[PDB]
Amino acid sequence: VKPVATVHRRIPDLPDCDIDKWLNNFNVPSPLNWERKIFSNCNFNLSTLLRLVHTDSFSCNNFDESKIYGSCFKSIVLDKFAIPNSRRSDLQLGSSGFLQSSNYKIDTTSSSCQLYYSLPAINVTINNYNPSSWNRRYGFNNFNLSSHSVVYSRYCFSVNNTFCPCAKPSFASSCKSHKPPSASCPIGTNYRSCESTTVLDHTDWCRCSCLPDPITAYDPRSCSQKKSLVGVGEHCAGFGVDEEKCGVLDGSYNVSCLCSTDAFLGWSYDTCVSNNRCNIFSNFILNGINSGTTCSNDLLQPNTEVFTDVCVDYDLYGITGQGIFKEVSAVYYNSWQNLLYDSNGNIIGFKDFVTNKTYNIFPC
Ligand SMILES: *[C@@H]1O[C@H](CO)[C@@H](O)[C@H](O)[C@H]1NC(C)=O
Ligand SMILES: *[C@@H]1O[C@H](CO)[C@@H](O)[C@H](O)[C@H]1NC(C)=O
Ligand SMILES: *[C@@H]1O[C@H](CO)[C@@H](O)[C@H](O)[C@H]1NC(C)=O
Ligand SMILES: *[C@@H]1O[C@H](CO)[C@@H](O)[C@H](O)[C@H]1NC(C)=O
Repeated sequence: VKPVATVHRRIPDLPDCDIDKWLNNFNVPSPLNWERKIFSNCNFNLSTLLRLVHTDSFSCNNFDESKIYGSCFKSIVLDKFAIPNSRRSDLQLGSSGFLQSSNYKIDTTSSSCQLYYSLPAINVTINNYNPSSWNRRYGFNNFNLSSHSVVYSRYCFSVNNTFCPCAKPSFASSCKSHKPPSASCPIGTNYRSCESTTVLDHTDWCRCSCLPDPITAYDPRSCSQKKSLVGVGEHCAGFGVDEEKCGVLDGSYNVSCLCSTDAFLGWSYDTCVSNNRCNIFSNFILNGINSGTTCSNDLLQPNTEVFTDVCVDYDLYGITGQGIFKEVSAVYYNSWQNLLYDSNGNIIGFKDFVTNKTYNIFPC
């Protein structure tokens, strides 16, 4: 861990981070659309936080929880979402289950903390939102689910930008066995790959890609929907679509390619409620311990001396460096700010808000 600077001063009068207000927002997202907020340049209270959110457990990975109190960080990145009851054990670090395979992957290499907390069910509305642009482009609008149902993807699929799930109407017009539904595809996209063959008294046997469906496809190589695990920081690339439910039977070029709601596969849902409260997960990424201006106010930080006449590493109102401090009477402090800069942008001076004393800073 990087050590705290020998001379450290925080910026005064920063706003409160209000992390608790964000965690307790009654509009709670599902892991499918996990929400992220970055907290910077503000003061937080971990002890207050753990009391104001009905905390069930809190632990840290690659970091000592007790070292948060009183510390400063460059930023604290929070990710949150409601927990479907059946998926709770997916959230163990390193788990290959559905939540981390296909919704939210917990970074295990960073310094992080996982908060398990809950909100009163009667005030919680779950926000289930499909984050995949391509799904939405071809007909996915909303979920139609019970209150407190929490969506999760089992399997995600990615497509490139020429993807269209509908068969070409000209191809479909001569199929006699297993005619696929068809429609016009957007300009700049390729029609679904389809083949007509003869076989045992079927003169016009039509088979297209992604059969029986993209999850169970015989030949994944010929299915343009490609399996994708979510990486750190990513959302589900998309539900797989049953391409036999995109387009309409005998649809011509006057119908735009559209998948029905039930064509989107490989997801499910569960309530987040137990003991009449919605259970919720939140991940804390702690960036840049012992630096920055995202600082805990849990402790009365006893301000140390400004060591003078000696090369010293410092962290002054967010700005780091090393130099030799020499106290000076106020008349020689040529500015009104708490820091003093030269022509090339380097700090040459400092005013201490704790003592109102002024100092020159020289290089070592
Ligand atoms: C939660 O909902 C109940 C009834 O709908 C209401 O009486 C209560 O004030 C709400 N709580 C909050 C914090 O809004
Ligand atoms: C939503 O689902 C319910 C069943 O839970 C059903 O009765 C209703 O018709 C559905 N509404 C729409 C718009 O699909
Ligand atoms: C998308 O993948 C298909 C694979 O069949 C390919 O034909 C097409 O050119 C690709 N499009 C782009 C933009 O890479
Ligand atoms: C943070 O906790 C300390 C210790 O109890 C307390 O004195 C201080 O008022 C708290 N500040 C906030 C903003 O909650």
